[PDB]
Amino acid sequence: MRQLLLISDLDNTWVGDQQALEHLQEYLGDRRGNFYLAYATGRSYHSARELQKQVGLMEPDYWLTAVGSEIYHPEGLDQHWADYLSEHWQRDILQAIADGFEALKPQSPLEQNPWKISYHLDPQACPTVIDQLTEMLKETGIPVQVIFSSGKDVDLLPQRSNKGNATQYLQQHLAMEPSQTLVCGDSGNDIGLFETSARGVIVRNAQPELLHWYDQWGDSRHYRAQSSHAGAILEAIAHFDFLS
Ligand SMILES: OC[C@H]1O[C@@](CO)(O[C@H]2O[C@H](CO)[C@@H](O)[C@H](O)[C@H]2O)[C@@H](O)[C@@H]1O
Ligand SMILES: [Mg+2]
Repeated sequence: MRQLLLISDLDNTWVGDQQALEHLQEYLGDRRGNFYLAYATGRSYHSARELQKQVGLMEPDYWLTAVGSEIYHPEGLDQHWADYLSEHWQRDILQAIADGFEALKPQSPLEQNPWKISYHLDPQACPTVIDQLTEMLKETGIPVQVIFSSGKDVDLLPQRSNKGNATQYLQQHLAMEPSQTLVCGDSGNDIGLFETSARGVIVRNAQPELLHWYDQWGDSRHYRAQSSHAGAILEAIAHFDFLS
């Protein structure tokens, strides 16, 4: 029932340029009831909440955490989403495979959750190993996704759990149309958002994976901002003429 569904990544997108963050929130703050805000981050809910205390993120309506593997309404975790991602998902098998790669190192236990298996790719390792990993995991019957961002972070998620599917779920939950949605990303863990038919903005300081993705799949609904960080969101909002 609001005119805009704003979905944005936190690190390097919304957060990063403190001044931009501040004038972005000052702008949105004056029409807060005109849009639903969702932070689609790769951080765990607890980690997202910490960042908010640190930089002062404005309170969102929903939290799409851990790359969309955990959605949080004010009331709490969306148990429907959790049960939806749980189907046909065998975390243990996938992890056994991933652990097998010498180039992959497990990320802290706190970066892990029932539907997210994260690793760090060795800086000296050849990235093509991630394609090797992807097909190896994909060839198990298990519906998996491999998210590779910033050249090091690797995330194994259910095939129906990236930020893009979380967003689509949210659009249906809110009865918000794709033309009313704006997704803001900066890295490879944001590609899912841009695979959505929602208007999107790629921040200037975007990661190579995303810039590369934009070169091959970038459509007219996708906008490459000149501004970096939160400034890109204002730029996009003005661009797609949202919140007229
Ligand atoms: O935005 C990149 C930046 O986010 C961090 C924050 O801790 O990592 C999050 O996003 C990664 C990619 O989605 C996940 O693999 C990771 O588990 C999650 O915490 C930084 O590590 C990263 O540089
Ligand atoms: Mg990102």
